[PDB]
Amino acid sequence: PCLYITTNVNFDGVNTDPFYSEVTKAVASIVGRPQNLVMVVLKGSVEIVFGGNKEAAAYAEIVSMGGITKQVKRELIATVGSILHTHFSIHPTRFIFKVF
Amino acid sequence: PCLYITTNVNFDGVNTDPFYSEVTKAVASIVGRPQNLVMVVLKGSVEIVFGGNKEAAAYAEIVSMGGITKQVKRELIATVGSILHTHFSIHPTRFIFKVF
Amino acid sequence: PCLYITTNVNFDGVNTDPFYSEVTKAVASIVGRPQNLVMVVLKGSVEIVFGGNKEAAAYAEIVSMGGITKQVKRELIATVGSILHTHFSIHPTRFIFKVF
Repeated sequence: PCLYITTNVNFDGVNTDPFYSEVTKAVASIVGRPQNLVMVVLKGSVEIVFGGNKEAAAYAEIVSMGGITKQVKRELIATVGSILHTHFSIHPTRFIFKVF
Repeated sequence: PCLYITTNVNFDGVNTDPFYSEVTKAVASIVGRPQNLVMVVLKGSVEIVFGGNKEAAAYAEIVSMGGITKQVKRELIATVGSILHTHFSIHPTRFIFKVF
Repeated sequence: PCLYITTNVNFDGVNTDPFYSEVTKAVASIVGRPQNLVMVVLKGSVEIVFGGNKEAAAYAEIVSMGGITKQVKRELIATVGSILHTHFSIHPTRFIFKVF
């Protein structure tokens, strides 16, 4: 599974490894795959507009080589949204997550 | 709905707010959603090759949380392509738009 | 067809035209379209984590305006993965390729 994240947050001088560690373990647990086979692509400093302003926001897509369930989708959106919120102060209300 | 745009145009020192204002109102009107719930992700300065050259070009994807129609797809491609053309001189012949 | 490539490889001071030339001809031959109608979007210097490390890696998506076959998908993954390997030393084991 590949989690591709695009956000307007600037990661200059930010240690993103605490995030990668938590997200990769969390996604791996949710989808039921080994943590080493979760690819994370994190692209910051991309201009975003949402809600009529440029507050911290993110768009993410996850591509899983296999079907999933409604509950797995709910858990992914909730968990990734929380981890993004906890680490980068992207509020879940400004997080759009396509689950492919 | 999230409109994710990737282009080789350089937005250094460019006021993109006139574009965000027109595109968000236009997309909102076409898909029938409030303008504040249209996310726009605009990533410039990405190398693109098309038609054998590197002239101004763009790839875009729109993710709508609901079905649409053939006419809505036509209107989105025509309208977004025009707004990109008008504001950033990306010619619609060099605009590839995936409507998810 | 549009081939959108995201990688952690840094293309500063790299001539990417040898790559564009080979990939566009190879994709065009595989999918059966003129080489001038293959768009390539190559975005480097994007942080990626896979296999628990940040070695050279890439995520790619190809959007074809028409159906394809299992064999065409196999040929695209094998061929693009090889060209990325040959030119940018991205090993195919660290190449995730979504064929839409």
